[PDB]
Amino acid sequence: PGADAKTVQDTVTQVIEQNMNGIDNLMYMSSNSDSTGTVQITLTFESGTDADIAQVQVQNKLQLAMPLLPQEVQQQGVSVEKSSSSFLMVVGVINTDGTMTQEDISDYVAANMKDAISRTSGVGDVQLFGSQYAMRIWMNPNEL
Amino acid sequence: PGADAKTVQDTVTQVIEQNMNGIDNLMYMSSNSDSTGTVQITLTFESGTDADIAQVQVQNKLQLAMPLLPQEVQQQGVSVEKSSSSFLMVVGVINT
Amino acid sequence: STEEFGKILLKVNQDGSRVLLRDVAKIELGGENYDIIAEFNGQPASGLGIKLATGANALDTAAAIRAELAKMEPFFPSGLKIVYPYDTTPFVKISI
Amino acid sequence: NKFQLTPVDVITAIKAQNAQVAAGQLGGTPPVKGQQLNASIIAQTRLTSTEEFGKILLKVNQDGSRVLLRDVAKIELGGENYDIIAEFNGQPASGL
Amino acid sequence: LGTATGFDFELIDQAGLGHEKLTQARNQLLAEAAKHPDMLTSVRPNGL
Amino acid sequence: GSDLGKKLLEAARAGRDDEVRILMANGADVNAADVVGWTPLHLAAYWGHLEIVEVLLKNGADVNAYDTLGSTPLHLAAHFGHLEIVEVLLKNGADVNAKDDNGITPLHLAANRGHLEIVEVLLKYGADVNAQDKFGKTAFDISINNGNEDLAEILQ
Amino acid sequence: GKKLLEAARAGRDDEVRILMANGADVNAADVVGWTPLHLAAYWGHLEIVEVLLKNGADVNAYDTLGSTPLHLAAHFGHLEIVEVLLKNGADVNAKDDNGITPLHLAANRGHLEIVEVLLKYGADVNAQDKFGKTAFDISINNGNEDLAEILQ
Amino acid sequence: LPAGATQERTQKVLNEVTHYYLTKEKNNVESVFAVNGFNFAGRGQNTGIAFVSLKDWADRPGEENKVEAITMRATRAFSQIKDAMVFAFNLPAIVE
Amino acid sequence: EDTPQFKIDIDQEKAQALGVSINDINTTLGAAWGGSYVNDFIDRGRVKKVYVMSEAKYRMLPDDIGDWYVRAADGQMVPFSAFSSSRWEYGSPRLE
Amino acid sequence: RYNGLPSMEILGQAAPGKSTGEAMELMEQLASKLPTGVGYDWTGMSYQ
Repeated sequence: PGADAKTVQDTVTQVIEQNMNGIDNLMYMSSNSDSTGTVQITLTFESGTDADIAQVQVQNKLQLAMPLLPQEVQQQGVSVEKSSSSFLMVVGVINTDGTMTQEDISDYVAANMKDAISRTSGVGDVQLFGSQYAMRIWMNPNEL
Repeated sequence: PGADAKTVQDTVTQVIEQNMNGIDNLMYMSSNSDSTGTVQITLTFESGTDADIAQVQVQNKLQLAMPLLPQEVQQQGVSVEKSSSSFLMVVGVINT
Repeated sequence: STEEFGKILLKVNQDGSRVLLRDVAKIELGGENYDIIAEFNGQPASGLGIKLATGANALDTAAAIRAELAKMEPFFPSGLKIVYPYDTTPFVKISI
Repeated sequence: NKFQLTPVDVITAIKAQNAQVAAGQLGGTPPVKGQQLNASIIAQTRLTSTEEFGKILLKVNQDGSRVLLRDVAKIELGGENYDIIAEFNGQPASGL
Repeated sequence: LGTATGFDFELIDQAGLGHEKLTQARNQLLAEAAKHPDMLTSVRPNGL
Repeated sequence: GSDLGKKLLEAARAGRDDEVRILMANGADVNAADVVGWTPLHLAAYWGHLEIVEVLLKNGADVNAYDTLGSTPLHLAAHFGHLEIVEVLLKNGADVNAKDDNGITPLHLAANRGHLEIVEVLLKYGADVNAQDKFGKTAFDISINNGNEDLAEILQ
Repeated sequence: GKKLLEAARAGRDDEVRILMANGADVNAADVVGWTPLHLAAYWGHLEIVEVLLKNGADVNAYDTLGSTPLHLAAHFGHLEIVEVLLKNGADVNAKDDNGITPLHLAANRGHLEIVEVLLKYGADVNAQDKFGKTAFDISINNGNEDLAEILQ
Repeated sequence: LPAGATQERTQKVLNEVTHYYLTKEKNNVESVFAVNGFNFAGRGQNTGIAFVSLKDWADRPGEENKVEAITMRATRAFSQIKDAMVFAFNLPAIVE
Repeated sequence: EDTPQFKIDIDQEKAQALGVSINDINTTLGAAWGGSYVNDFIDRGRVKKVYVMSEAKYRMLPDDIGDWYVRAADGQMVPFSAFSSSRWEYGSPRLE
Repeated sequence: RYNGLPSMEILGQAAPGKSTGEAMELMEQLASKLPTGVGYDWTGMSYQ
């Protein structure tokens, strides 16, 4: 959170990448480290590989790197996922009055609909188009 | 150790349940959080799911969720096992 | 609640006055982050983009989602309504 | 000892001056509507050279003189372990 | 497998009501089940 | 402290209006307390069972009865926001300035949870607005700290 | 009209010429106040710098923090540019908001040939940055022995 | 969008993109679910993507109303948008 | 492509004189302009995050950096301007 | 908790001579009249 591409690369992405070895049917690896604060390492396997096991191995190596990652990065929880890259579908959610703002709806979708779609067998990845609520403390430097 | 049912649920049970995604062949997931400090969470899979695979998937997610739990809980650890209510036998050991 | 956060006591002054979190910041409920914002047909939206697990069945999976979603509808707040803006599946079905 | 320092102080310095900081940005979301500038804020980065580590400031005494890391240690690139040496036909080598 | 003729039921908080409200909906469902001893018998809470 | 006493305890906290009536006909205890000193009056007050409270109070129940921690049923009613139960207790003799072991009055608790209607009623029955807890706080204090503008007006 | 800022940066030499010939402001400034001269200096396009300078680019253009294109070439070791800018007018004693001379910048980054060129054009060696450090102070603390002695 | 643009800038485009589908291709396009804040490739603040579902194959008779024509026509038009890269394209048979 | 970046240099000597902690600098700079995830809270029975950060209006402009104070060990508040310095430079937003 | 949300488990059997799908159907029917925000699911043997 609040980190730049270089800080993310040299503090996470590289550390992870360096623990990736002895992983069967691995054709290649690619990663992006970016300015939102985000890494996205994609290990791609020989066609025919058991995805379940490719996940188990990758994650195994990753557990080695994990405590070398910074607390904040751990605390956001890192994911490991075995999905296709493309979107299968986008499930859109609106409010046909105007009793709920865009923020409001996103929080609904997140705390009420997402987890269960996330747990549905077949569902590689769920991207929330928006953000779940958080208790925001917005500081003022003068008062501080 | 020393937690009430709510403390357990709200610092541990929810965080774990919240991270149980991407696992394959789930049917349902139930959990109880009690006054003794203990939570159990039971994920129950389709008939014919490889229990080894199901168990590793569940644990791989728990692993990832681990840094989100309180100190004193990662310290105690969180065990992930297969559910089998079948004992071959029970050996009692008493002092007379 | 926000009310409860605002009430947290940063320090008690030399004179005895209280400094509260509300006295140095705007407590408010709002996003984890503010990078993603959707509209549906011009109108304020949210939603979830769904990627099919490796090897999993497109059509079968889609079905499971519509089934889970349908369990959610009855408990929606007033006005809340699901729409179907992008879906790779119905072409498959229709074309077969 | 001449500078009244321990390995501990050396470590602290290295942790504080060989840091890589998430610093934020200018014009980050959520922005004040009408902001024109979006740029990342870069703070400290990881040191890259033997010299940069030499400059690490351990302390400054009352008289104004500055005690650097190089004033208490030799500073070079050298392996993590010096335990393993290989020769090839008795000539210096490394290998896999 | 427990009991044939036996059922296993989950009451669920689908809107953030909390414990007190859920205990209440439970109470209501139990009481309104006790008023059909010809279909429902021994309908009980599993928890404490 | 008896077969029916405990039975009554059960019935009041769950609000089985009828079972109470019967036990009342049967002479079940109105001073039956559990391990924390709660009588069926406390139980009915905490849980908001108006009929029972009225019933128990007719049968000589102690309205200023008090838990091992000094708290009377009025507290529990005021704190948990049952206007009707508060009025009854008060009308039936309740002490409006009763202080639990921490010095906390029923005014205090209503103030904290911001049940203003309850506050007025307690005020109307002459609650000492100046009374203060062990930490020395008034119900006005509770109000300004919580930032209840409306409530602090009343408490002036 | 600031296709010029872009083309400077991008280092496209004709594209700078053609938009220079079509009128576009030599002193066009991006959100941080960099001119196409700032850009060309930082990216080290010597050819662009000359052209912009022919058409009367403000050689001492300042950015929101107050650094000049001279400040950049010094810090980044583009020697030819340091010369060209210095010739064409550049305040060699310039200070950004932190009290930072191009000498300070070239000093800290151990670009010694540039230190001399700045020195030749009369750079104040006793110039203190906002912290009171001189270019010598920098070299002594960077432990650069060559540079240190060159500053006397 | 170019380097260091903002939500506002991006949204403005998204609006023009959304606008185009809603006004010019109303005879063909059912929905436009558009997001500000990512796009397949990048993920920033100068980034955006738009999911677009068409009305059924029946109410789109002929080559001109099928996707290849629509997306070429959309992309062509979108090129006239000042200071951005706006592409409309069909997703292929095998995504891989 | 690369974009302007705001680089702040924390003067280790100046900080060390005033008595300001480098930990304090970096956290202050970082929480305010970047956001920090403090802990969790419960919002209508679900666990969610608490975030601390600067109100949009105090993290919009390069001039705002000097408005943030950190407390030195002697109790004095010290502006970020007493111990830092700034320049624009170009970094990448997306390293491959 | 059950599938993520707070819950309360309820047991019971079909009365003498009734089927479980009957007792279930009633529970299902009886549950519909519960306060808004309250839902219900069938777990265990009942799920199956």
